[PDB]
Amino acid sequence: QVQLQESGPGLVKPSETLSLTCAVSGVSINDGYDWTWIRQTPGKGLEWIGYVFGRSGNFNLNPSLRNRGIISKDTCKNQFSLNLNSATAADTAVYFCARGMEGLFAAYNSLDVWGRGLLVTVSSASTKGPSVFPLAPSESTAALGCLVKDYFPEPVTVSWNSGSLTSGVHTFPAVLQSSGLYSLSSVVTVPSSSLGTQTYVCNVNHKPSNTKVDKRVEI
Amino acid sequence: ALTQPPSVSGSPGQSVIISCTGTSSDIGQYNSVSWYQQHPDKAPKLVIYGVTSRPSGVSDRFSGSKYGDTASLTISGLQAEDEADYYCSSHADENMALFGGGTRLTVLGQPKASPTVTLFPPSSEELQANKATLVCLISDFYPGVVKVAWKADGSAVNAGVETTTPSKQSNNKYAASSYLSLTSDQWKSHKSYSCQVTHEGSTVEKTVAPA
Repeated sequence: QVQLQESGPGLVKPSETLSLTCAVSGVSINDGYDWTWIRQTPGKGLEWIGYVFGRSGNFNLNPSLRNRGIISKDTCKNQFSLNLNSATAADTAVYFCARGMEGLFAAYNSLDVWGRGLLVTVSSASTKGPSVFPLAPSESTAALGCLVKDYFPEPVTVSWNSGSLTSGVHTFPAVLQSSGLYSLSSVVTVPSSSLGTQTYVCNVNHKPSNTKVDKRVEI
Repeated sequence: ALTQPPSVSGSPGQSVIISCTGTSSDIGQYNSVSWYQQHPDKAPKLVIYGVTSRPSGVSDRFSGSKYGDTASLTISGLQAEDEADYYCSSHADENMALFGGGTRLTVLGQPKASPTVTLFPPSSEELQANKATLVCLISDFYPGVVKVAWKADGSAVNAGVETTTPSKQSNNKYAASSYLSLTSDQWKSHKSYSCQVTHEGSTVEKTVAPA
């Protein structure tokens, strides 16, 4: 295994700095691997940001973002980081970290391992935590669900029975209200005989606000 | 950017050429191109590196080429599993790389399906704060365009509504959702509300009422 995962604030204010780390597993940050950052403005396509050469610590950026940021590698935590100053609304994107596969010329163009991605939102607005409500059946035939109201920024993550459920779960993409706040809903299709025989609970986590909650879909 | 066609389409079992046109100082000068496959809401997968090579476990059905300042991906033996956005990238002069604007591959002739619509009322826990919402969830449909409208007591509602742009599931079918946002008086005013969803001219309707 080689694994990468992004970390960082989900919200940044205009003309702050946005910082992200990528934690590396299974290989040394010094192994000479073009530790690369890429962003995807949502539904608007990929942009290459830059790289750190693992074994020299030299770095280079996109000619739009050089003169405004740096990328660096931490030998103590085995991770690499993007610091991108003077943040603007345009900097709102999913940020990905990646590995340029060993010993290619320009391996930052040929990225074999990628991280999950982290959405970073640049806004003068405030974080707001979700309001969480259950959805329960008689009025849809076999489905339970949950509703996650008027939160900001994106995202919120949801699980059922503390990860005891994966099969038959489906969590819907959010919708943006005119208020700038989002909301979404989650469902699980349950074998109808189980209602009240088995307990059903949803776990919810809007980490940009540190809001973690659990809710009973109490039949 | 490098330039790609915004979209391309092809029938099952066929082969498709996806092209990326740059300039002499990127695609031309350097034999360093690559292709990425992206399913929605997920990280890109590397598909070809250099003009020609494949990573391990990437299928034999993928191949790469370059002529002059232009380069292309061939996908052969189309499955619906090949439905994705495809991005090109190339090394660019003095320690850069450049991406192409992306292209969306549509795999034609997939089996159609009309939506498994689900509908829920406000929670009693919600309307105790004297605000109330109806949740209509639209799942497992293809093609991906839907018409959707609400009714109060069998009459059309044109304010207090929001609806998603549809989204592809793991299985290549679409999901969407619609929400109606009300006060408790406006929930209580009507003995039933309905969400009506029309897909390929066929209509699914789901109905809800207090208790």
